[PDB]
Amino acid sequence: RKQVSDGVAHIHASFNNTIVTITDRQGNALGWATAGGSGFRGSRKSTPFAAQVAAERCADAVKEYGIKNLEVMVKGPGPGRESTIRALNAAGFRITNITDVTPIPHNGCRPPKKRRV
RNA sequence: CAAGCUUGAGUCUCGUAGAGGGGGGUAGAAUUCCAGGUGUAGCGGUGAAAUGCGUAGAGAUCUGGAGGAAUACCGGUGGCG
Ligand SMILES: [Mg+2]
Repeated sequence: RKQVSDGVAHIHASFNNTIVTITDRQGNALGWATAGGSGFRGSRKSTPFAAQVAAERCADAVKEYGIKNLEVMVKGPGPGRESTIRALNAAGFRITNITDVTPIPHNGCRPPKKRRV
């Protein structure tokens, strides 16, 4: 319906899940898919493979604009940091730049207590 | 008890290092919140879940603003009291 050809893959990779969002340079959301909503729950949801099909499913709800180049923004420590990026590149995508944007406070907010499991 | 003596103890001069104390300014990261743009069905959480949150449009992304609290890297059997 419209045209971009130049995008950015923001991947949010937490421990429990990994959300993939495709966007233009402006930061406007073009398409998105998550692992948790691609048929993966709990123990399987938090896997690199689930992040992979997330990246794959996302490349199908965006090529309506015919993106052809993009940059990658890796946020968080979970799986699908890396495997998500791979799936994008195999789905027919030229990777321009890779950047980690995981936030690091300069020691500000006190985090939750340690879990005594 | 009286006179002393200069090594103990002080005083003087010029410098050095320091998270030593008290007051006042100020900074950039992040969280949460408020207001919007893009976007759409999930997010969140766990060993597994559910409670919880989201079509009154969340989460994700970009933008502007409010507020509080603490000061990554430096950073170290480093330093000061
Ligand atoms: Mg802020």
